[PDB]
Amino acid sequence: TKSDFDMIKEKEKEALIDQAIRTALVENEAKTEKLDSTPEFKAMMEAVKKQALVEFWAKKQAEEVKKVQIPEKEMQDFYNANKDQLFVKQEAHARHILVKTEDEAKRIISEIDKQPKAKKEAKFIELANRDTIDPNSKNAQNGGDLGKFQKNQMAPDFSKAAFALTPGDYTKTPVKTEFGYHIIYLISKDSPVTYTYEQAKPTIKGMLQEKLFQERMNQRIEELRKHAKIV
Amino acid sequence: TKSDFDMIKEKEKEALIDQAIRTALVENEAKTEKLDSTPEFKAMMEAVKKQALVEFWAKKQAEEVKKVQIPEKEMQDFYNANKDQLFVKQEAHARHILVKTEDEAKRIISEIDKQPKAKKEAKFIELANRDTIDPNSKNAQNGGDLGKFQKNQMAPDFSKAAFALTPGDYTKTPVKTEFGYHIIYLISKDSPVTYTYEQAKPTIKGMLQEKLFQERMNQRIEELRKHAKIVI
Ligand SMILES: O=C(O)c1cc2ccccc2[nH]1
Ligand SMILES: O=C(O)c1cc2ccccc2[nH]1
Repeated sequence: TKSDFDMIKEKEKEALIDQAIRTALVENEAKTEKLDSTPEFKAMMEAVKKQALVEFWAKKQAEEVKKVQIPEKEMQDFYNANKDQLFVKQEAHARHILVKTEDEAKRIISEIDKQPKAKKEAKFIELANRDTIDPNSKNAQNGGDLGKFQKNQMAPDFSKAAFALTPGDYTKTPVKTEFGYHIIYLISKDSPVTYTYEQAKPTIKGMLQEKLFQERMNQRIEELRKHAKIV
Repeated sequence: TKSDFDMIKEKEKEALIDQAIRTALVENEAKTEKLDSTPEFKAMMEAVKKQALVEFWAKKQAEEVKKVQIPEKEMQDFYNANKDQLFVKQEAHARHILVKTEDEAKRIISEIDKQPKAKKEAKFIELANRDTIDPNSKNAQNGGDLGKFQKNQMAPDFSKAAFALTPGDYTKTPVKTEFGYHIIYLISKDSPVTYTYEQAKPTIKGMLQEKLFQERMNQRIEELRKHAKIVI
């Protein structure tokens, strides 16, 4: 149906057409008022245009990369070289305590060292509630509990230390993070299980295509630079 | 600085200009490749422009509305007619049970009814883990626990019944909501405090200005309808 000039294509259908009509009426009025000729409007339209030109070009390059056949050896070599970083699933449960100075940390660790086995985690819980400067933990008073997490979910040096422990054990030397020094207690830790090559393969193809696509974009962009007047 | 013809408008800045340059290069190339001449691109631009026309029109109406001073008696009559519904602060802690059909709810309530008070809430908790159709509640298995909430956060019919209970008491007849039928147990409930007009003033003005802005859009749109050739 038609609102003045503009074209639009059960009983609910009518209500929809009513909304469409109202919208066309506002569009027409906005054009009549020349709101698309305000600088703000023009600026916004060109930002959108630039963004969309860049994204369509990207899609074009991606569609050309998706055509390239990735060799089996390249996916198997990627699997062998990156499985232990990318395809091992291992959930840990741990508590931590964060402090300002490596000395404070050392003293806390000393306070745990002297506990009987039965009282180790309780002591840790108490020291976390008393001394942590992790604001989340300090506020929750949950004994420095981090819940369950993967190695690729915490900062690398924290994750390494946590996963290197065996359950029931804590770090005997403080751990350096930018937030300060951590003492970590491991409650539990699953045995690592790696995804098999056949299970990782589609993911691997996608990661190698992503790699080709980014290299291709950077190659193309450098060719465009060498043929452009930049000042 | 300038990329071919295109124009661009200390170490973060360097990276910024570089990234901007790369983007201009891509924009120019996309133009060279005539990606802006495809049906898809023109369609997208047309949609974005239409949307933005409507938004700028609205924004304009809002800018004209914000100039209007809302009369004091309007805000005071708003306050007086709507204070007990909108401006009472009352925090509650309660447990609830949602069911599809009223009969299930009644059986559940009777199941609580046959319990001594000391085992009533444990019974409520079991019943909540078993028969609730709140998926959040069903998944947490926390006994229909809702934490703390204000009186203006729940469905009206929920809040009236939950807030009419005394602490430790539960609803003796199920409560009708669109999600089904409810049974409520009241753990805690603060004493109601109604906000003063002086405290309600800034929030109220924002509500009444909103009321006008929506009324003003409808008024104008209806006039726009009478001066247009609509054909169906
Ligand atoms: O900001 C903090 O307190 C904090 C950092 C951090 C890093 C890894 C694990 C736990 C953590 N907590
Ligand atoms: O959708 C639901 O299950 C649900 C409705 C509702 C109303 C008040 C309090 C809690 C509630 N939960």
